[PDB]
Amino acid sequence: ISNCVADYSVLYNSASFSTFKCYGVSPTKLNDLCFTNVYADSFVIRGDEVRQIAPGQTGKIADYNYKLPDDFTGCVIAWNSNNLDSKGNYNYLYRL
Amino acid sequence: ISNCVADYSVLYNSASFSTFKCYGVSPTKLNDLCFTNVYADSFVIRGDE
Repeated sequence: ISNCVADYSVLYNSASFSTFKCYGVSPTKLNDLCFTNVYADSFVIRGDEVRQIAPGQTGKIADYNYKLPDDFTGCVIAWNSNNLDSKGNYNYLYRL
Repeated sequence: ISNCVADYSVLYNSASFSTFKCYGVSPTKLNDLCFTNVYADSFVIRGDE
C-alpha cells in the first residue's frame, strides 16, 4: 500500500468488524500520522482461533502458519464471513 | 497424575480447545520442566461461566 491518502475512521466506525486491535498506536491517532512501508495481509481462519493472531500466541495457527513478532506495530481486523464462505466448501486449507 | 512422561504440546497444538489459559507459567515452557504434585480437575459448567 503506497502513495495514497488513507482515511482510517471509516474502517473502525463501521459495523461488520468484531475485532479492531491496534498495537503500537491508538485508533484515534491514526488520522494524524504518516506511515512508512505499509503492507496488508489477508487470510481466512476458523472462528475460535482469532485469538491466536496476536504477539505471543501458541496453537497450530500461530506455530505453523502465521507468526507475528513480539514488537509488532499495526492493527488486526477480523469479521464473520459465514454468508460468503459457507454453503461443502473444502478449498480453504491449513497446515497441520 | 504421577510417574509418567507428559507431552503438553499435543494439547494446545490441537483444535477442539477454546480456552487454554496458563497462570504461573508459559505454554511454550511446559515441555522443558519437571512437575510436582500434579492433579487434574474435571466438571461441566454453563456456556457463559
